Amino acid sequence: TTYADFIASGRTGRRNAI
Amino acid sequence: KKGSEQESVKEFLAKAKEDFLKKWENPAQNTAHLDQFERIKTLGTGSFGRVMLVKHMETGNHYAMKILDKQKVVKLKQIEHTLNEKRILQAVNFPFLVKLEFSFKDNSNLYMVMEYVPGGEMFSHLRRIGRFSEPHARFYAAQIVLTFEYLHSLDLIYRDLKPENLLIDQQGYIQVTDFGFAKRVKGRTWTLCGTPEYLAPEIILSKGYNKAVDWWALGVLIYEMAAGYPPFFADQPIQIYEKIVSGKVRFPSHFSSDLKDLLRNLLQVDLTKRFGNLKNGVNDIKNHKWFATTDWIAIYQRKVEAPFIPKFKGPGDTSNFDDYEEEEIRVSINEKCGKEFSEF
Ligand SMILES: c1nc(N2CCC3(CCCNC3)CC2)c2nc[nH]c2n1
Repeated sequence: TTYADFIASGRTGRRNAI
Repeated sequence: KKGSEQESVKEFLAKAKEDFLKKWENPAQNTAHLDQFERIKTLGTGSFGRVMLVKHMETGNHYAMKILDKQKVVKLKQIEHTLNEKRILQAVNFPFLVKLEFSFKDNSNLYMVMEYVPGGEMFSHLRRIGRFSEPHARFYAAQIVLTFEYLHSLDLIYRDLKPENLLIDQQGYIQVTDFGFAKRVKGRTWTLCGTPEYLAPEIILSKGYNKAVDWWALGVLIYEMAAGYPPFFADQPIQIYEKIVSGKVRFPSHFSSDLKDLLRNLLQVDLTKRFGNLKNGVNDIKNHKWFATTDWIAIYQRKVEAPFIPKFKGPGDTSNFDDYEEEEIRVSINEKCGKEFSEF
């Protein structure tokens, strides 16, 4: 599922600005 | 289309602009000193430095104090952005914008003392719960819509909308806390700034852009609140940018017809078609079907019962925030970067 792909990604934590 | 309601909004905004300009042209400066506050605990960090819960001894009030190291701001080429942040925050006044109470500087650092918002970041609640129901996301979204209507009327562009930069107050309402990329600009601007997931295509493509980038970012926020994940995600920023520019978006099957329609108009690559950027401005958003149940005045007046009230143990409680590594403040005996931050 898209949710499972999101949860397994390295971008579920706080995201830094560019 | 045009009504008495829109006329009352116009009148309110004209007076809000009069108030803003007085403060914008004559900024408050050096209104406290570091020794007037007891430093308790770190609430959050950034490349900017850290934000700590503090107690003002004279009143016993708790505040959130942002500490920026002047040398780090210079190395990161964020001098102008830091001067913008404080000049703007001291001049604004809206129910969903955190108040700046005091600001000052010493040999080493810059300091911004703001009201403490005890409910924690929307990011924390969103990730823990998974996603917000459509009425829950709508309640927060309505506050951002009003906040952007106010900010944009002052020629301000926000540029850092995300759950990590939205805090929940004791009444369950939103407090926008992060003005690091806010800028007062009448034409177009070009700075590559913001967060990968939230960037409008025109920012990625190095075009001159305007306040329409904030309306695209609202589309990203609404999607993330309602889905539990962003519309464009990947392990690396380059893969996120490829998805943003592609012109393709996919919605969860549980999204209502009205929600998808609103998001297709906000997450619109074509600027002649993006909601918030048309002849009708913010009214294309406020009058959209997804917002039919929203009473804009009741939201502004904070008369609407919030869908979620954060847990409050008492004053000074930080249970709604993650724990961070603490480091003692060191004030140099020599003034650093004095000329660069003279107006702070
Ligand atoms: C509580 N915490 C704050 N923090 C600063 C912003 C932050 C940290 C930096 C990224 N955005 C969220 C969370 C903590 C506040 N900033 C102003 N008032 C606040 N109340």
